[PDB]
Amino acid sequence: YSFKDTSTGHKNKEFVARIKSKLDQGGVIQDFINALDQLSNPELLFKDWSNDVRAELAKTPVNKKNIEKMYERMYAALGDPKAPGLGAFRRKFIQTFGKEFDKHFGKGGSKLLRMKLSDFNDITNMLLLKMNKDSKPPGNLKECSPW
Repeated sequence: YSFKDTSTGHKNKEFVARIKSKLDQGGVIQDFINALDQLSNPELLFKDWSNDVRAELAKTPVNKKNIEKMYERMYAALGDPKAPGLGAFRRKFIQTFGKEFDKHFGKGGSKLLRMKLSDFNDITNMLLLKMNKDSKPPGNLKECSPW
């Protein structure tokens, strides 16, 4: 959405909103979506948002809003207890990246300050290696994917 505030923009916004409401009653579509998301992609999603953060870190510190919007992705993906989807290897990865995340990459979420230098690729790489090795294929039983 890019709905500017002008009256045309506002009425358009309302029309789109009523569409968004009306369709997907029950949101079972959103449920299917979210489910196959979290249980679909391997942790290399970490690599994905990591080099996205890498690109975005070259920007000025006023990019902290985008930095938070990129943190919230992985946070809702992993850190939140009883996260939506409740993945199997997702649970394994968040269990393997609890206090380890707090120590290095998030500081509980308070890592948002240190946007000046971009060396964190080192932490990314050391994580990504050890998760690449001894990695697990998603379970042949889609019971690996609970929903």
